[PDB]
Amino acid sequence: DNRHAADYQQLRERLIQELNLTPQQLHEESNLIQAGLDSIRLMRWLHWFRKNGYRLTLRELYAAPTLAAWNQLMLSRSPE
Repeated sequence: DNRHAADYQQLRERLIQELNLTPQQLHEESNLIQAGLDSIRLMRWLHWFRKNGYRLTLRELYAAPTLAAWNQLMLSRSPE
């Protein structure tokens, strides 16, 4: 189904597990900062993304810290 966006699945799992949240509590459009994910974690996640070959910058993820938008940001700016 998803392509580069399949990498997002590992993120989706990790966030749920890091925030001590559940898939029905941490929904993907839910703001991660508002869910307990600080800006350190946020940037740390970019250390994941850029290292996975994602040409994302901090501001873009920072403006909309949500799995939903990030999913879009993963796929819609990568070669697919």
